[PDB]
Amino acid sequence: KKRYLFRSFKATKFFQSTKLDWVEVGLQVCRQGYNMLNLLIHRKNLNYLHLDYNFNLKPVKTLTTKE
Amino acid sequence: TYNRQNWEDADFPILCQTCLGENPYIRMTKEKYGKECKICARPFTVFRWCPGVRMRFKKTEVCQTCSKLKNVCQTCLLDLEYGLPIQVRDAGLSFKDDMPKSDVNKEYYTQNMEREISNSDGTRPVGMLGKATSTSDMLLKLARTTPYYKRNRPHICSFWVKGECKRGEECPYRHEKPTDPDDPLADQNIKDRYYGINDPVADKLLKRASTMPRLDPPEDKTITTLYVGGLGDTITETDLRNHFYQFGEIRTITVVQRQQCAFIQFATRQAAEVAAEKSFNKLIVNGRRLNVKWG
Amino acid sequence: LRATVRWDYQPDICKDYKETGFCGFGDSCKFLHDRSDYKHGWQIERE
Amino acid sequence: PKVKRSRKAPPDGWELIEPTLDELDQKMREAETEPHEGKRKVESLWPIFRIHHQKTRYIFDLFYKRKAISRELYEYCIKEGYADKNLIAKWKKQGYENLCCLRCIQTRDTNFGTNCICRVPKSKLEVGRIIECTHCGCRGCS
Amino acid sequence: FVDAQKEDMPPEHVRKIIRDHGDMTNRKFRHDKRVYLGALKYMPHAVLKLLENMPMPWEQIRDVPVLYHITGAISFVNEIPWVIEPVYISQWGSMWIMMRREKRDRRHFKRMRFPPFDDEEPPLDYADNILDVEPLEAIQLELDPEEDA
RNA sequence: UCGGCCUCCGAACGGUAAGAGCCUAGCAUGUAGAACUGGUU
Ligand SMILES: [Zn+2]
Ligand SMILES: [Zn+2]
Ligand SMILES: [Zn+2]
Ligand SMILES: [Zn+2]
Ligand SMILES: [Zn+2]
Ligand SMILES: [Zn+2]
Ligand SMILES: [Zn+2]
Repeated sequence: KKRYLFRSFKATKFFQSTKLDWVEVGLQVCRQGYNMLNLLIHRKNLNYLHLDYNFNLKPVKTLTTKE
Repeated sequence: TYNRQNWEDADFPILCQTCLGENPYIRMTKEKYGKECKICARPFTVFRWCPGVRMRFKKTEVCQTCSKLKNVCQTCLLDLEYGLPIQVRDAGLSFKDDMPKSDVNKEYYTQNMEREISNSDGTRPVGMLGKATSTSDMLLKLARTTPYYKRNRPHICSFWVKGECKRGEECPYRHEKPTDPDDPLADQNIKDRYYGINDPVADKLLKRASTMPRLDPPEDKTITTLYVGGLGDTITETDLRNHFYQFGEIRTITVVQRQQCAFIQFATRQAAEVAAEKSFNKLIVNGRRLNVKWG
Repeated sequence: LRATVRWDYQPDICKDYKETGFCGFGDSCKFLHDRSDYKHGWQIERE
Repeated sequence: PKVKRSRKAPPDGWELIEPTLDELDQKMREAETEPHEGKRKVESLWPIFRIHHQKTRYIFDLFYKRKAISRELYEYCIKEGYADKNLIAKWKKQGYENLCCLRCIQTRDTNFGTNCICRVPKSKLEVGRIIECTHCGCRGCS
Repeated sequence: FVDAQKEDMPPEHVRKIIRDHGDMTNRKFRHDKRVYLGALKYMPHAVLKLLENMPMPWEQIRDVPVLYHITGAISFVNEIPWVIEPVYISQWGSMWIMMRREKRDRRHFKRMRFPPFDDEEPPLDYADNILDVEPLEAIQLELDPEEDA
């Protein structure tokens, strides 16, 4: 069966469509991915870790064994 | 390790007449597992609708198992038959039912009652309805008859309280002054309203119902002769005899239109007390309402 | 004026040697044996 | 200004219509640079559609209500993003002449599968109250 | 109308939505936060659809149809790159010719550094930096007007 | 006037205890509800 995913997304009310320059789209994808990896980190309450911008995971301070 | 509360997924929500609104054509929205129950904390099928024109978009709060257990509305948390708080109905009928407060015991008890209901016919508020056969003691005196739509009124605009509602007349929230925050009527815990513990609305209605002596009578020094006013020439001694025949044997039944009083006396003290309590501003015979007092 | 440096963020010091002066592993310690309170590079760059 | 994707010669009547769109574009830049703090979540997208609507209306006012511009430059202004083709095609219908947005007649966007209530005519409002559309800020576009 | 299809709205709408929700720090956009986590389940697909539609070296600016979430949580490229095979092979052959000519003729080819931006340099806004600047030239082998007519 | 055959390739856990609770963060909800006084021996 075919089961087109993007047509199923476009059938709902939570998705919209437009036309866009590709560089803006790539910047949007990178910004969205960085923002939500920070959201996952803050969801797990790991405030002593830090994501870069170039997606380099680093701790802020020295870690205890529980951290 | 394989016990957990099952998710209650069902259609056809159980609501009051007042919260349902007044239009016969209602547009209705359903989420399968949208929110959690406000009491038993299980996920349940969430129903949301607008009851009318300028209402609040009321939605269901408690699950169907809790509402079928206590025979209340899913939104108003008031009784389906009478429109009263469940503390008032428990004071009227029975207060020995109770429910656990700790979350594991509450989930276990709710799972047991859910399994009991699912092993039953499906729509029955356990044996408590079997304890609810005796009625009209005093709860019918203060029960509402008209649909009180003012609790479907929209919320107070908090920006207008600070005087910054820039929407103006476009704002659907109420641009009026709120209630007094110092008033103890404004606390209103939802779990306290469900469990019937120290609800101030229930205390205020119990104080209001206690100040109405609709079943007191006994204003005579061991005399069974009581006078029912408001009868007049419309109600005769035949209606008084038919009312006193349910109590057994009546010593004397008469009606006088000069004072518009029906004199009723019984040979038994309990039958005369029941006849005085039934005719104390609650009896209507032949189009005439009677209020029982000393005569 | 950004001068970010990709550090190695695993300071492999023996915590038993660092605040006691004695390690139960001895010469078979996985980490290095040193007792000092100097700040790391990421702690300096964060401050 | 706007970087042209065609990279060819613009058509003949461009030079007397290009400043107005340009300052309309500057208005669009204001709609991209307003601070979102204070209004609402849905209020900050309210001017943008309207500004776009205004832009499309201007090209509509050059081509059908006045017939004062060529066909190929109208196609060029469609292809350069200055006008919406679908909004223009909805505007040529009978009952949809002052349509606020294409989103606001989309029957898949509402809960009950209906239109918005700014498509309801004002004589059949029957509820009172000042109505402003949550999608686009419209107040009775029918 | 029996039914109306979903049409396209201007890119300033999604540009304003991505301009808001800035690093999810505001309390106004709290309710979208859970939705912003749900894109772990679908950004491998967004990476695939974005990276298959990267512009060719003879293109300066390529515009794509974009299907995006209403809260700006995700942005898929909703197209498949279809090409005619002899045109594509001839375009890459012309690319090969100008690359060989450029490496023969340039005195000092310099590689661009990697990564192009630092780890604390914030990602550039498209409207403030890229939307209002003229793009540079593509590769684009010039053709004979007589022979390659 | 007589030959070509060319594996690899790095990361995690495995070590720098565990519990505890006092104020503290982050994060969830945008809620259900305000009923009040009248009859003759
Ligand atoms: Zn109700
Ligand atoms: Zn429940
Ligand atoms: Zn207001
Ligand atoms: Zn050691
Ligand atoms: Zn609209
Ligand atoms: Zn509308
Ligand atoms: Zn409209």
